[PDB]
Amino acid sequence: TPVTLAKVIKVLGRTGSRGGVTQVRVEFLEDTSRTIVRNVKGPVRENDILVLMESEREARRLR
Amino acid sequence: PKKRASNGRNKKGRGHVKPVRCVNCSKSIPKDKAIKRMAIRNIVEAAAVRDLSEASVYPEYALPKTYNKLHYCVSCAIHARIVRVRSREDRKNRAPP
Amino acid sequence: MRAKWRKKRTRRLKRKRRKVRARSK
Amino acid sequence: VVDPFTRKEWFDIKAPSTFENRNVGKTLVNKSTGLKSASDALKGRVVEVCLADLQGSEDHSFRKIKLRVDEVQGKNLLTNFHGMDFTTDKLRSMVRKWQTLIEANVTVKTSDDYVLRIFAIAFTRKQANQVKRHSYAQSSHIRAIRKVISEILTKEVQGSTLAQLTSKLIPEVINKEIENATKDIFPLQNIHVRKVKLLKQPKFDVGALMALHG
Amino acid sequence: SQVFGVARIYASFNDTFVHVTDLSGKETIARVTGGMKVKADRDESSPYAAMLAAQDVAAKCKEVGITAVHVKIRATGGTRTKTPGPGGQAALRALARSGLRIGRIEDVTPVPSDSTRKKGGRRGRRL
RNA sequence: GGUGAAAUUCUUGGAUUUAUUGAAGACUAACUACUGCGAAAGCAUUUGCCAAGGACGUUUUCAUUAAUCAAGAACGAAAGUUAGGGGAUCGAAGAUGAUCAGAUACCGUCGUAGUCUUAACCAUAAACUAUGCCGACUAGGGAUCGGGUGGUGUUUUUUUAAUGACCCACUCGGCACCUUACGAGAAAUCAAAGUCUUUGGGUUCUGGGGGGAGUAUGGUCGCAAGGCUGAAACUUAAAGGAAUUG
RNA sequence: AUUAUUGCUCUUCAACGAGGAAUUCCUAGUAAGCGCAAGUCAUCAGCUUGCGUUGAUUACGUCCCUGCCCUUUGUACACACC
Ligand SMILES: [Mg+2]
Ligand SMILES: [Mg+2]
Ligand SMILES: [Mg+2]
Ligand SMILES: [Mg+2]
Ligand SMILES: [Mg+2]
Ligand SMILES: [Mg+2]
Ligand SMILES: [Mg+2]
Ligand SMILES: [Mg+2]
Ligand SMILES: [Mg+2]
Ligand SMILES: [Mg+2]
Ligand SMILES: [Mg+2]
Ligand SMILES: [Mg+2]
Ligand SMILES: [Mg+2]
Ligand SMILES: [Mg+2]
Ligand SMILES: [Mg+2]
Ligand SMILES: [Mg+2]
Ligand SMILES: [Mg+2]
Ligand SMILES: [Mg+2]
Ligand SMILES: [Mg+2]
Ligand SMILES: [Zn+2]
Repeated sequence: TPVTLAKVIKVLGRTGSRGGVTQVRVEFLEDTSRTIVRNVKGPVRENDILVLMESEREARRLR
Repeated sequence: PKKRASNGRNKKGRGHVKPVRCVNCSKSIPKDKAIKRMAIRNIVEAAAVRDLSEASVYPEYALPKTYNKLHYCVSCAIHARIVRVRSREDRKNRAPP
Repeated sequence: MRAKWRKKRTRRLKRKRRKVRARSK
Repeated sequence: VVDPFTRKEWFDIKAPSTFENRNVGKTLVNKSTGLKSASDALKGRVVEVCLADLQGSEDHSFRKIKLRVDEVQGKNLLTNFHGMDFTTDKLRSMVRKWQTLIEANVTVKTSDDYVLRIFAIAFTRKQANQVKRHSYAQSSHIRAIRKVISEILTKEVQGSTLAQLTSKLIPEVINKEIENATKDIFPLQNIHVRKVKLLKQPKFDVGALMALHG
Repeated sequence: SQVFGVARIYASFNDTFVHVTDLSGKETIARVTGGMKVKADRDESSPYAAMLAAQDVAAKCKEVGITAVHVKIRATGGTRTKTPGPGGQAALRALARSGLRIGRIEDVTPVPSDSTRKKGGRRGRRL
């Protein structure tokens, strides 16, 4: 399993119809300088660390 | 009383234009009154762009999007496509956005 | 009632009156 | 419990003489049997391949070509010219608002006698420095251009069958000749040959058909 | 490189069609439309359904031996809606994601010089 | 297949799909616009023929020949009627599947007349700018169509031109929009709906509270459907317009 | 005091093995668990009004559902969509 670690760069805002989902841009600690925006589940502030179970994918808007 | 100087729409110095059928309800309607929209969108989509070039031959190919004109009946143009509704002087704005 | 149905109303009516009067021509 | 795949014969398509590559693709028929074999049955059907797949260069990305099969020998079937079309995306693109569209055509014969109708399409262009937003032609303009294109097109055909005609259309010889006579009238961007179709072909003539093969 | 054939997806509303044929077209293979892989009768055109249909379609494609295909995408056309149905987008994706090959696709939707009065009459379909 | 969802419906008759090719009739997509033309209805593929027209140009010609018009007359969307042709499509009628308490409907299927054309009728549409025509005067603005005039304007190179397209300024006549309002109006709004109690340029037409009623009657036109002309008795305090707040 | 006001003792030892479709309340000394005083009261709280004790989980958001407000818009309603 290719585990991938990424630190939260920024809090973009709440997605999802219900709204319990947050858009966040992250930077991987291993091999930095690239940023991907990921959809979270729980509560999130800046400088958290998200474990991305699959390295390259992303999403934007939810219903 | 008269709520539009353009009456319905866009006809002066003619008196008869020819009707088009609405792309939704198939209602007849004059071409000058038509409320028309060009639909330009890729054959592929948001998600399918990556998986396309991946399993496809050629160096990134072309990506030739589809083009067609759309005509609405003002009942359908209000029910879905560009309508909203506007205040007394917001009506007078012909700016596209 | 709608104007144009009221028109068709008296149109019928006039034909029947036209009809009936012919009996006595 | 049949599965015609375990039955069907296979084949491979060979292209005509001058484009780039004569190798095209594959087809499925049936075993050749007495009383309705695989030969006289289908064969001469047609194949539509983009000539940019045929030529290989992508400046040719539009312009589809129809290849009709004629004769067959030994798991090799050679084809010829059934016509030429345009890609819908290109045409639907070239057509833009705020400008004048101009089309014309002619029915015309050739040496080895192939009757055909070629089309033409051209749009007016703005001139650099032009302030007004549309740039429409004068309808007297339009009639003349149609006449000249008609004048030009009638000459190019009837030279040497479709053979040299094929050779003529490919590197856009006509497109510029139009543009040359045209410029004395109106600016006119685009200007391609668009569609060309065939209607009446001559007799088979097994000999002349093989002139493109080797 | 590969062996070429034609895809020709007809995606309408209320159903979706995907069937590959020889490049000549006279000889076809493996149709399996979207109304085959579910019956709600309202679900026949769904993107989910067209995927499942694109699965069985890509199957026999390789099980025969077409390794590559060109697609011609199509709507109802004629005097009809002219807009591509929902299940044509999923279908293209699901037949590309099958590991098959793609190149040079266009739109074959029939578009008239228009004529032949559209159905539903002058006052339109009204409900 | 079709829909919100279904069903009538089509499928060993290989439906739906594909391919090559053919037939019939209709329409003229995109280009198409606050753009063109015609008395209005109306007019959008190509080319040939036939006659017609406005604007402009004009140190040409005639010289009041004109403006507007009861009677009268030419044209007149769609539908409809007569007699041939045509009859792809969509489809008043009718028959069905559904929905509904009902559902003679809306939605779906089939589909007669019709839709097209020839020869004849019919003369009506919110036939609308709901706004007569000719003349004069009164105010600012940028686009655009046609004609014309001005140029040591730009671009097309061939050797400079000549042309052609394009730019700038002017000027006639167009279809329209913008901003104002001196002025007008019950207001909505209006370069006319302005130059009206400081009330008169010429001329045509219509209305005089609401219903009754475009009814009755006569005349007249029509094959028919119906068109044109068109009252009264009686009844009634409102009907109506624009705008404001709810 | 029988149709048994309440209390006490012995005996009798039911359903109920976490509850279908649905639906209520709630963000910190709060929720939930727990008893107490007061109202009523001659007698009778499985009710309510307040009280203190023990003391969490999870949000710290959105407009998807539901409810209601706000503009815009239409009106022939003004006894105002009953
Ligand atoms: Mg109103
Ligand atoms: Mg109009
Ligand atoms: Mg009219
Ligand atoms: Mg008698
Ligand atoms: Mg409705
Ligand atoms: Mg055309
Ligand atoms: Mg018929
Ligand atoms: Mg019926
Ligand atoms: Mg019934
Ligand atoms: Mg009935
Ligand atoms: Mg009238
Ligand atoms: Mg009007
Ligand atoms: Mg002015
Ligand atoms: Mg000049
Ligand atoms: Mg004012
Ligand atoms: Mg529980
Ligand atoms: Mg007590
Ligand atoms: Mg109580
Ligand atoms: Mg109001
Ligand atoms: Zn509509």
